[PDB]
Amino acid sequence: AVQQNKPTRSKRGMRRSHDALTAVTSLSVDKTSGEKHLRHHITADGYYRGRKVIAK
Amino acid sequence: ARVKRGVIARARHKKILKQAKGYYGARSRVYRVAFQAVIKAGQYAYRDRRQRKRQFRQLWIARINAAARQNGISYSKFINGLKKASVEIDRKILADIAVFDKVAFTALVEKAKAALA
Amino acid sequence: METIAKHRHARSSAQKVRLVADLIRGKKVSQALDILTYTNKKAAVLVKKVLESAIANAEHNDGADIDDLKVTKIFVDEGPSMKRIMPRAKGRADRILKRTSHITVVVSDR
Amino acid sequence: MRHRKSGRQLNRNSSHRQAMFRNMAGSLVRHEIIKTTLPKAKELRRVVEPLITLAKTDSVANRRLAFARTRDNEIVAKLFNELGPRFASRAGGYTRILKCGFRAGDNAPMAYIELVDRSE
RNA sequence: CGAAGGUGUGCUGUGAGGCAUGCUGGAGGUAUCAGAAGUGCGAAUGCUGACAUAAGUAACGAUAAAGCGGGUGAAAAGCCCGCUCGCCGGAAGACCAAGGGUUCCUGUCCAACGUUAAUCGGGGCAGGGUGAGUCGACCCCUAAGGCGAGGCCGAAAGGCGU
RNA sequence: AGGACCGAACCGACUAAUGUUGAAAAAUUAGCGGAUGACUUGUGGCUGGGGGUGAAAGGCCAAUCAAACCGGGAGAUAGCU
RNA sequence: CCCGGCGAGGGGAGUGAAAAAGAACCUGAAACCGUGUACGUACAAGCAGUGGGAGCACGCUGCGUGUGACUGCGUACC
RNA sequence: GGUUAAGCGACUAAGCGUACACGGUGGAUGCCCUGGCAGUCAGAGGCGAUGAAGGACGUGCUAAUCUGCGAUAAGCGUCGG
Repeated sequence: AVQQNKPTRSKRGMRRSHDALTAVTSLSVDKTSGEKHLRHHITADGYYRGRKVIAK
Repeated sequence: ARVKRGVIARARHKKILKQAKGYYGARSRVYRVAFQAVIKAGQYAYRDRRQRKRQFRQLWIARINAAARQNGISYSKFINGLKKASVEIDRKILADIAVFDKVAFTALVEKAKAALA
Repeated sequence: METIAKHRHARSSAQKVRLVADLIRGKKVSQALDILTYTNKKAAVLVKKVLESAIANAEHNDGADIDDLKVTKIFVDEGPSMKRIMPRAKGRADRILKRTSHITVVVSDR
Repeated sequence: MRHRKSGRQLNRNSSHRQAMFRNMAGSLVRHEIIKTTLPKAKELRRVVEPLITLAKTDSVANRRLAFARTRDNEIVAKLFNELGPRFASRAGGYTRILKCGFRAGDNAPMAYIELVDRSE
């Protein structure tokens, strides 16, 4: 249920070795607007694959 | 005459932790663990001041045996022959000669063989 | 010419902000600003403000470089934690620590 | 065990699921563009496209089926009067899902669902 | 022209120690020989404060339920407006006594508090709001009981009682 | 008529599951007993610790009961740890 | 003056002997948590040290500081 | 020099260890005294129905608290400094 011995800094770090975050590999550039966006996601201005399909 | 203990306690703890430098984890960081690590290190150092002499005698004897068997005689026969010939060269210098001057070791072996024969 | 930016007493544990600080250490500011924008973490909103401040500080206090800047140092230090009481079953009070962190970013062209 | 099964539970019971998709289909037919979660849009496809397909042949029986599945006479009227004639030459694919980032409150993936020719 | 205190290094004695000097500190320290002790901590399931581990793990408090559009906003799953949906309805609705005390309404702010975010709030700040011959209290009457001039009783205190 | 019967409110607490760092220092759900009486309930009053009260279980007397709690004798005593 | 939400927080400028005295303010120890550099470590079994000891890195003119592959011995304190 | 075979074989660090440098946290140490403790030498040994000890409420250019004060309310008269 509970420890008998305090685990160490070392074992803490080894357990945390798989906690690293994977940064975004590469952002896609819009062909019309040239904005950077996540692939298959629309741009902040509302573009996607060169077309402005967003009301705003 | 109230006496505060901060300065002297810090001095003693820093002394022990300074001796505990290089150890692993709490042995190097925490005073309670470090103190019985430092005492254990001193006990081992006392013991190994004695054990060092045994280990080096063992090493010299092994090297002398190797060189003697190279020259065609056992270690026991070689030392007995040196004793009969009254050669008082110790085993440290015999091992040094075995490593660094093989001609001299052959000379010593022939002296021991003459002593035995 | 190093330029510092500091956010002290951020409402986020150092362990939480360090996962994001690990993503932009030794990296071009333009590249570091893109990574932060697309990482679904609350630490990244907090770390993108210190980085942006540091660029602005490099613009205004130091010489106008911007394009030649890199994240030369970044670290997170534990800050003062706040102590609160969480009641539990059968009348036992637990102490919850609300942790804080100081974020430091250092940018230089060299 | 989910071998060859269809439909997402979406952490709801079946009654809540039916009611939610009824409301959401009404909203999509009304506005022609709605922001929702990605899996919700994936299921709204299956809810809304059969309804528009039903809105091709204009008959009282189809009107009553649509009203049974929608419970909104304005939505039924808009379907049979506008979206039937609009999509009458299209073989399915009346809708379009565009992924649009994440929700601030809970980091849920977000998608716009649109009717393929809305012109707004 | 750098004291105590902190932190390193070098030397030094058999040991507790001593000495010197770099950095920090910014004002006191104190030889020698005597004198006096709250005079030496690693443990007492010791006392107090800080900080770890378990671990970014369990949990986020009734399984009545939510979806979308617009608005404000630095930012909206949660705030506002609207439409649909769902729950209670001898209650999860309305009103009193008791208890509380400003939680009431408006404007503003989001550090902390709210088991998340928060533009919202019973949160912070400021200003406003409680109008009685007829409602209630007070008031006049008394019940159980209390207190009780004289009085009876009891070492004192005090008990009982007209 | 009834210390009658079935059964809501109300008063209780027989069984099971849950929960046991609980939503809760005794509860939740499903069932369960009484339910015009030796009933239940509000407001106020009285009984005080070798005492009270007790359809009596050493039960209850402010989450404390084979002698409440607070303060004192008091740094009781401890041939024990 | 600049970043930011007319925020919190910070970077400059200025005061001051000192801001490494900025109000979470004299000094600022330890536990505890990090960033950087040097060596070591992914075929290796145990109170983690001690004796021997290569290599490597950095100072000095074959040593000094750091790490410590491999190896003998070695089951904490009260 | 070319091909093959055999033998040997440096450089990896997801993380971790040790050393050093620089930081965070934290609040010990040093220095300080407007607070205490124990006394000595002198006082005084009481206040109150002429309403006390102690309080509530109020009192300012005042929003609150402390101090003083009391509807003559951070105060009024007189006499000296």
